[PDB]
Amino acid sequence: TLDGPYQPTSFNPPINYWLLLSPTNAGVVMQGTNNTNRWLATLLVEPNVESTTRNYNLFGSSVDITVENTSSDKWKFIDVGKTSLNGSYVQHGTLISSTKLCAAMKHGGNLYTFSGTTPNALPKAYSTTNFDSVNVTTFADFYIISRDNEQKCRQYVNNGLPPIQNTRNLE
Ligand SMILES: CC(=O)N[C@H]1[C@H](O[C@H]2[C@@H](O)[C@@H](CO)O[C@@H](O[C@H]3[C@H](O)[C@@H](O)[C@H](O)O[C@@H]3CO)[C@@H]2O)O[C@H](CO)[C@@H](O)[C@@H]1O[C@@H]1O[C@H](CO)[C@H](O)[C@H](O)[C@H]1O[C@@H]1O[C@@H](C)[C@@H](O)[C@@H](O)[C@@H]1O
Repeated sequence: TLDGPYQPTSFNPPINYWLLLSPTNAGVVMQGTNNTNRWLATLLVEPNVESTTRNYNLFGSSVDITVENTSSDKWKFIDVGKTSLNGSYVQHGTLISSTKLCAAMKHGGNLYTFSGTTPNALPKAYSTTNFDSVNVTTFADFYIISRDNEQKCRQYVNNGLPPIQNTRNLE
């Protein structure tokens, strides 16, 4: 099977698969909802950004969110979520990254993302509800990696993708 890249799309990912996103621009990298109690997204902020309110298109709504990135040279992914249709978005985990890659996976009812600072970022779980039915819309090219191959996804998130579109053959 070919892990990617695949172009931006919407689907409801099966459990036990990492989605590895390779965004080009700051903004909304991906979003997802179960239409009941979770509306989630990952934001990307470029290096060297003072506290500033930016507009983000989340599920078609214009949402103002105050962000910052005090890293002088690394990009910052920010996990955000709300827990009701009209609730406020809250910022949770962050990933400080020199590779510009982030990832998410549904497993065991939890939603895993990477957090920390590359090259030592690790998957951490969100477990405030059962996330198995949350879908995704990606706004960047992405790769699909099984949990059985989680070590590949950790390696890419922390150290970068290969220089050729052959991740299928490269570990
Ligand atoms: C395998 C492990 O120890 N941690 C991996 C974790 O596995 C946990 C999930 O299956 C989770 C789902 O609910 O269940 C955990 O069991 C917990 C329950 O979470 C908790 O509710 C209950 O009360 O207590 C039990 C305790 O037994 C599982 O342990 O899944 C993560 C997402 O895949 C994964 O990232 C994590 O992998 C480990 O990560 C740590 C760093 O935090 C180290 O790097 C480990 O080396 C790494 O394990 C390695 O990767 C995992 C995916 C698997 O391939 C391992 O065989 C491998 O050594």
